[PDB]
This record gives sequence, C-alpha cells and structure tokens, in this order.
Amino acid sequence: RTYPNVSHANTHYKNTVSSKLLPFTANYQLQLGELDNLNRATFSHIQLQDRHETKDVRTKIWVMNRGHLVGYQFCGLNDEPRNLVAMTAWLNTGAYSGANDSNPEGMLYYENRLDSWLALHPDFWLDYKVTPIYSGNEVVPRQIELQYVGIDSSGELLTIRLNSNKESIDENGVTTVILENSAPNINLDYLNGTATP
Repeated sequence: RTYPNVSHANTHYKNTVSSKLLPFTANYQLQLGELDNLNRATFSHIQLQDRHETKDVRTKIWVMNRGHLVGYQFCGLNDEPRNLVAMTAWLNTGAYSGANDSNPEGMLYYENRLDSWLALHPDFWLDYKVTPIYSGNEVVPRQIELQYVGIDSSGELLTIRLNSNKESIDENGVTTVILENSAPNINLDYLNGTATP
C-alpha cells in the first residue's frame, strides 16, 4: 500500500509548459521509441492511472538477461523489444537474487513507490518515461534515465517525491533519476552483453 515519505506538490504549471511529457488527453497512452540501427530500444513512455495497470499475480515464464524499461504492471507488455534492454539484476530489482524495493540503485524502488502514489490518487495520472543511455556501439546501456511527474484532472503538473537522494527536478517540476546499469560483484561487457564475476 504505502511507503514513508512518498508525496507530491502541485506546481500549478499546465503540463504544456514541459516538452518532456506525453500530451495530456485523459486517456491511457504508451509510446515506444523505434529500435535503432543496432536494434536497440530507445525509450518507453507511458501516461496512465491506477485503473489502467496490468496487475497480474503471476507473469510469463554468462549472457545478460533483459529487463523492462517501463515495468510490467504499468504497461502490461511481454517480450516487446522496444521496451527491453540488457540489464543487471541489481538495476532491475535491486538485488543479485530476488527483489529489494528498499534499494535506490534499482528500478523497483522507484516503480513500486510510483505505483503507491497512483493507487493513493486514483483520479490523477502518472507520466513516466524510461530512456536507456548508450555509448557508441554498445548494446547494453550504461545508464537508464527514469523521468516522472504527476498530472491532476485539470492538467497541472504535480512534482512527485519518492524520497531518494537521486531525484533531480527540472524547472517545471519533472523529476529525473539516472541509474547505473552495473552490479557490485560483476564486470559487464557493454559491447557484447555478457557478464563475469
């Protein structure tokens, strides 16, 4: 249900002040960037309410594994390459094995708290964009950028605080968090998409 110190503030900016967001149509939208010339995903961008989530109790069943850009319970996508990148387990769920939504180095910390915010504010919208950052020809992104802001019924931006020291707010109240695609005990080959201790 809830996490400590997850909140928002109304900025009183109309969403149209930002060029970073999806247009506010008051309909669910999911926009996926093209696969680029190296077949890499480029972004995944959603705008949703709590009612639109795909809350599945169960989901579908070395060389690095691929993790979602926008997490599953927001977008409901299975195996869509434009929403997948090679990702460490550390980045994906915040632990080498299993899941740790306390760990602010992992995506799950942020997405679970955004989900809690959505559930507490069923009439408001989350605009949330996840962008992998690549260097050169590398097929594994070095970093993933999470960008989020809330939108109320009247289209005004709500700055959402998830209580992490990584949240950077721009001059319209839109928050960006940059996470590293690495893990404590592992070296990655960013070029070929493999890992070793």
